[PDB]
Amino acid sequence: GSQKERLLDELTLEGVARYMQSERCRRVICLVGAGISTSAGIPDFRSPSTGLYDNLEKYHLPYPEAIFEISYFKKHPEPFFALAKELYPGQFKPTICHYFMRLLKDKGLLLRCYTQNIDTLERIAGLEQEDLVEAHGTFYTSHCVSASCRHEYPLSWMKEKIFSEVTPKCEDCQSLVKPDIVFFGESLPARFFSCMQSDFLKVDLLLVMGTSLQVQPFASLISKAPLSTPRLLINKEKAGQSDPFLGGMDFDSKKAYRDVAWLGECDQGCLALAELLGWKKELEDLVRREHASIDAQ
Amino acid sequence: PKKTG
Ligand SMILES: NC(=O)c1ccc[n+]([C@@H]2C[C@H](COP(=O)(O)OP(=O)(O)OC[C@H]3O[C@@H](n4cnc5c(N)ncnc54)[C@H](O)[C@@H]3O)[C@@H](O)[C@H]2O)c1
Ligand SMILES: *C(=S)CCCCCCCCCCCC
Ligand SMILES: [Zn+2]
Repeated sequence: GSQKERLLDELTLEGVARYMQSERCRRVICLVGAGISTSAGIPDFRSPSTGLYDNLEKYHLPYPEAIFEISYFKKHPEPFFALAKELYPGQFKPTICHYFMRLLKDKGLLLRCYTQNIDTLERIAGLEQEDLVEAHGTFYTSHCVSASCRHEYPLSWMKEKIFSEVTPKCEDCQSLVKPDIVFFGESLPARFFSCMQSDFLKVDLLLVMGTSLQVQPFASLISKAPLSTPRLLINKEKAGQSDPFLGGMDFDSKKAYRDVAWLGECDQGCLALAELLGWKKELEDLVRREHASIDAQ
Repeated sequence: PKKTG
């Protein structure tokens, strides 16, 4: 129920690793954002200097978040597709953090990964449909926007349109073709809600990586776990705390009992946790083999 | 619900 029991022996990465290898920790949920893909060459929104909010000057937006809003997209799709061309990677290589989630899957620990990312890197690392909720959709497929058509197009097709600087139009009806992303103002997919309803009844650990927990309703997922479920944040800075004026993360107050912040690069935090678990060699070998295979494409 | 900032 809603008791605040303390299941970690200490509020440290070391405590989390011990908990993970106890009989009580069977079901792990990962919640991830753009911070897990910055080291794969895709900027986030909020990192100073490198984040997209500091690099939209030449688009002359009323404000930086407009290029990611559905109202603006529907009026003028060209800016978005121009930015898509600028950001599109020549190679899709998942990070150490992505492969740490692949290990959770392979060790039988991963109940679900909920991602805010649209970059497909979770799929490339080996997470399947049983494993993954793409809360904000994906670039992997695209669809015609006309309700009477809705023809689907693969990423190879969308990539060619983006690089040619031709606004993508449907071959069957000549309507706009839109990547399967959830823009600000659009509804999330049905499975986000069905997974959320089921998964958070029975979660033993919540692992939050590379997110500022500022987009809703995704950010509210932290509050859906049972009150005794430990929560580990791996991130460059603390995030998810309740605002002093406005369930939230409590790392540091006198009443802290289950939330742990490991501050640094997601890749470094995952490597550190892997090492405590006895998984460091497995993670190293996995990453090197998968990266080598990607480099060989 | 909808995606909001
Ligand atoms: N890769 C993508 O698919 C992609 C790219 C850009 C934006 N987005 C959207 C961004 C939006 C909000 O997500 P959110 O992730 O909170 O973005 P955000 O930009 O608000 O926050 C990113 C968080 O990650 C932190 N961070 C960045 N890099 C690292 C790193 N290497 N290691 C540890 N921490 C890091 C950063 O300090 C911040 O707290 C989502 O809806 C995404 O769809 C996605
Ligand atoms: C909600 S905040 C999603 C808006 C879409 C963000 C797009 C991120 C940049 C596109 C990078 C292309 C990767 C294939
Ligand atoms: Zn069509």
